[PDB]
Amino acid sequence: RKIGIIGGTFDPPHYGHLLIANEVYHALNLEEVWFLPNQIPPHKQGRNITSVESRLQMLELATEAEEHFSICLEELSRKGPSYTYDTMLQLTKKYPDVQFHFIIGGDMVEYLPKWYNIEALLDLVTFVGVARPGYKLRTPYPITTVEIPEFAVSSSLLRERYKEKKTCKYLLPEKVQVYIERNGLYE
Amino acid sequence: MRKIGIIGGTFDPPHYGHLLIANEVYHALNLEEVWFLPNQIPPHKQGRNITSVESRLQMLELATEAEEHFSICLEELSRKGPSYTYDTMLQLTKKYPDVQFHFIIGGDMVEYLPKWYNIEALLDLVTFVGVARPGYKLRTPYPITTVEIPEFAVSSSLLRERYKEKKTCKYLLPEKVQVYIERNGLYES
Repeated sequence: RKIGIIGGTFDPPHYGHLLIANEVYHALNLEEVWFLPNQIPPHKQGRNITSVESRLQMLELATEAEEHFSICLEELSRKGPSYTYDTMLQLTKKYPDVQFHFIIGGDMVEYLPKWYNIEALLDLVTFVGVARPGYKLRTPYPITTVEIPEFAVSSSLLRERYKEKKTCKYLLPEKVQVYIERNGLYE
Repeated sequence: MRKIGIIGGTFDPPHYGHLLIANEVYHALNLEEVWFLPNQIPPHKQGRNITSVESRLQMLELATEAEEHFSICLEELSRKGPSYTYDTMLQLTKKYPDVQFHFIIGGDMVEYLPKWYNIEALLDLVTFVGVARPGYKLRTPYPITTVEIPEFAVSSSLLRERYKEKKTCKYLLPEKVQVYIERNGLYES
């Protein structure tokens, strides 16, 4: 019934993603959270980038130990560039029984008005914003706030670190780390 | 064996913030090892319903046993009365006269530093290390080394508050530490 949705390139997946998923899953009492991998946008595309194959494997190794965490390949499967609205439009139909909670960073709530079909989107899913404790998102949109201790880690940051041969311990699952060294990613 | 880091705290309970900081400062300043220094229970708190020192100690043990370069320094838990950082470092200074201690403190706490007992004298015994978020560096007249570490706002107080209210703490501290907290019923009532 109540399913959370976390989008991203998950290149690579990390503890920040798991923490956010877990906090929201409990704070709002969802039955499960789906990680919705986004395809690497055209302007970032090029060789030397991670294959979809690898990202999905890291994501599975990252969500392996959690039965209430799943991977929703719906956006990555469909043709190419999908506005968030379209993806959610297609999911609502395939699962009319589910009330999706789209999870985003509080930093993003400031740009929702620039999101494609944002108006209609709000009719398809319930937005959940993430904010540091002691803060609430004040916005004209009906958005749900969930306070979560800040963990300044991102896929971008991790790729940069693996390039500088810098330590990434405690930043992401050890399974993902092994996989990264084994296949020499971001090297 | 010159460069040794030190991280003080209640470790009630220890959590990933401790581990991340210890790891980051370790590689950053190329330390020989990092010692976690459990604080002694405040005398005005003796008798309340606070976690036993031994429990804090076993959890810290559980949190650091898979790490070669991490260890526990019991200096402060050797004296029953009130504990002051100056005396502890003075004592450690004598037991290990060849070691160059790097006291690691949070970016926030940097402001309270002038209010530390015998701070002037302590500054001669240790090289302070402030953890800062990338970009925003700390500003103090005191000579302290800066180390940028990705923020992870987790504290023992937070974890204590959460367990009492029976709120989730997943990914905020080691599973072996959580197992121990469960099996022994810490943080309840």
